[PDB]
Amino acid sequence: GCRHVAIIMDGNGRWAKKQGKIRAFGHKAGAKSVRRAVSFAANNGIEALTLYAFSSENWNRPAQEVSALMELFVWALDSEVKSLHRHNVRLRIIGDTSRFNSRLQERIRKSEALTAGNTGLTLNIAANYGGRWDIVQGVRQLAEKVQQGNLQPDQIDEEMLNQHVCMHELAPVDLVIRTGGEHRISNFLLWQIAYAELYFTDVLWPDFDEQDFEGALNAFAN
Amino acid sequence: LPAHGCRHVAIIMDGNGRWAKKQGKIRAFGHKAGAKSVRRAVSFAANNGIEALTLYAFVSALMELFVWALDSEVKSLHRHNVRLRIIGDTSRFNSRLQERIRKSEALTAGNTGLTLNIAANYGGRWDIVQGVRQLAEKVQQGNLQPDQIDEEMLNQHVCMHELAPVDLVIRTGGEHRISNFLLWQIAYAELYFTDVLWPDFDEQDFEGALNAFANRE
Ligand SMILES: Cc1ccc(Oc2cccc(NC(=O)c3cc([N+](=O)[O-])ccc3C(=O)O)c2)cc1C
Ligand SMILES: Cc1ccc(Oc2cccc(NC(=O)c3cc([N+](=O)[O-])ccc3C(=O)O)c2)cc1C
Ligand SMILES: Cc1ccc(Oc2cccc(NC(=O)c3cc([N+](=O)[O-])ccc3C(=O)O)c2)cc1C
Ligand SMILES: Cc1ccc(Oc2cccc(NC(=O)c3cc([N+](=O)[O-])ccc3C(=O)O)c2)cc1C
Repeated sequence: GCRHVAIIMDGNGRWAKKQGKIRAFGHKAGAKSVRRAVSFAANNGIEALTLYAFSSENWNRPAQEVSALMELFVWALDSEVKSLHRHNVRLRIIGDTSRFNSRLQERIRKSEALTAGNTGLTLNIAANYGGRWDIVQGVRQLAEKVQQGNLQPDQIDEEMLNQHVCMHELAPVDLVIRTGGEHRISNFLLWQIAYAELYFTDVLWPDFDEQDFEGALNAFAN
Repeated sequence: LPAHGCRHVAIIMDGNGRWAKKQGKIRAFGHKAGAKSVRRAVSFAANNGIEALTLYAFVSALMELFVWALDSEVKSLHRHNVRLRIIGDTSRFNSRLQERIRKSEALTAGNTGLTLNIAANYGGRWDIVQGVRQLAEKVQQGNLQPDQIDEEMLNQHVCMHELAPVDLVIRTGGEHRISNFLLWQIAYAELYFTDVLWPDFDEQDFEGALNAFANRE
C-alpha cells in the first residue's frame, strides 16, 4: 500500500563530527545515502519519493560560498540525471528556484524536461521548499484568479487549493521518514501530510540503509 | 516562562474506544473515562503555567455528549479561570446550538487563566481554506494585492494566530499521524506520540511529555 514516501534527511553534520571529519565529508556520505534510497525505492515499486535536505546551518555562509553550493547542487543533478533517465525516473525539483541565476535555472529545467516523459519513480528534490511557502504559492495563484474576476472567493475549497499546491498530480504522501533524531516536520510538507504516517528514527542520514527503509515501510503497513 | 518551556500544547486524544473494548465495555464508558481525562489534563495545564491547550478528538454519540455536558462543563471551567473557545466549522451546528457555544465563550472570555481551545468539526485543511477565503474576499474588494500575500499574512488568518505558537503536539493511542488536526500551526512543533490510551493519560504522562519537550528543545 505505500505509494509515496517523503524523507527529511537529517544527520550528515553530526555524522561527520562523530567521524572527526569536516562537514563536507558528511555530505559526500549523505549523497551516497541519497543514491541508495532512490535505488531502493525504484527497485521496490514506490511511485514517488520526495527528499528534503535543508538545514540553515549549511547555508549560513558568505555569499561566495552560497553561490558555490548552488553550482554544486546543479552539478550533482547534472551528474546523476543520465542514470536516472536510463532507469525511467522522472526528476522534479520542488521549491522556490527563483534565487538561482538564469544559467543554473536553465540547467535544472533541462534535467526535468529530459526525464518528464518517464513513467517509473517520480523523484522530487526540495530546493528552497517550505510547506508554508508551497501553500502561499497556491493562494497567490487563486488570488490572481479572483482579481481577474475568474473565481469567486466562495468557490475556493480544499480540492481547489489542493490542485494548486506541489505534487497534486502524484499519489498522496503515505509516509514521512525523518532521520537524525528530531521529532519535527520543520516546515517540510504540511498540506500534503494530513493523513501520512510519521516515522522518526535516530539513525543519521548517511547510515540510513535499505534495512532502515524497510522498517519504515513496515510501520506504515502496521 | 515555565521551566518546561511550553506555552501552547495541542493533544490528539485517541484511545477511548480501545480503552472501553479492552475491558469488555461499550463505547460510552470510554467516552466518560475520556471526559474525566480531559478535565484532568485541563486542570494540569492550568496549574503548570501552560498558556493555551488545544484538544482534538472531534461522532454522533460524542455530539450528543457535547450538547448535554456543555453547561456543567463550562461552569467548572469558569470556576477554574479558564477561557474557552471552540475552533472549527460550527456553522454546521443549528442556530440554537451555535447560540449556546456562543454563550459559553462569552461567559469565559474575560478569564485570565488557561485558554482552552476545543476543536470541533475542525480540520487543518479547512482552517487553511477559511483563511484563504478571507484573503480572497479582500482581494475581490480591491483591498489586497495578490503579490502582498505572504506567509505572515496567511498566518494572521488561521485559527489561533493570536495565541502563542504551538510548541508541542501530543498524540495518545499509539497511532503516528496528525489526522488533519493542525497543519499550518505545527510547522515547527515538537511531535510526541505515546501508546498510552487517552483515558489512562494522567498528570505524570503529561509531565513526561513536557519534560521530554524541555530536554529535546
Ligand atoms: C551533492 C550533495 C551532497 C549533500 C547535500 O546536502 C544534503 C544531502 C542529504 C542530507 C542533508 N541533510 C542535512 O544537511 C541536514 C538536514 C536537516 N534537515 O533537513 O532538517 C537537518 C540537519 C542536517 C545536517 O546534517 O546538519 C544534506 C546536497 C548535495 C547537492
Ligand atoms: C544525487 C543527489 C545527491 C544529493 C542530493 O542532495 C539533495 C537532496 C534533496 C534536496 C537537496 N537540496 C539542496 O541541496 C538545496 C540546494 C539549493 N541550492 O543549490 O540553492 C537550495 C536549497 C536546497 C535545499 O532546500 O535543501 C539536495 C540530491 C541528489 C539528486
Ligand atoms: C467538547 C468535547 C471536548 C473534549 C472531548 O474529548 C473526548 C472525550 C471522550 C472521547 C473523545 N474522543 C473519542 O472517543 C474518539 C473520537 C474519535 N473520532 O472523532 O474518530 C475517534 C477515536 C476516539 C477514541 O478515542 O477512540 C474525546 C469530547 C468533546 C465532545
Ligand atoms: C471541557 C469539556 C467540555 C465538554 C465535554 O463533553 C463531554 C464529552 C464526552 C463525555 C462527557 N461526559 C460523559 O461522558 C459522562 C456521561 C455520563 N453518563 O451519560 O452516565 C455520566 C458522567 C459523565 C462525565 O462524568 O463526564 C462530556 C467534556 C469536557 C471535559
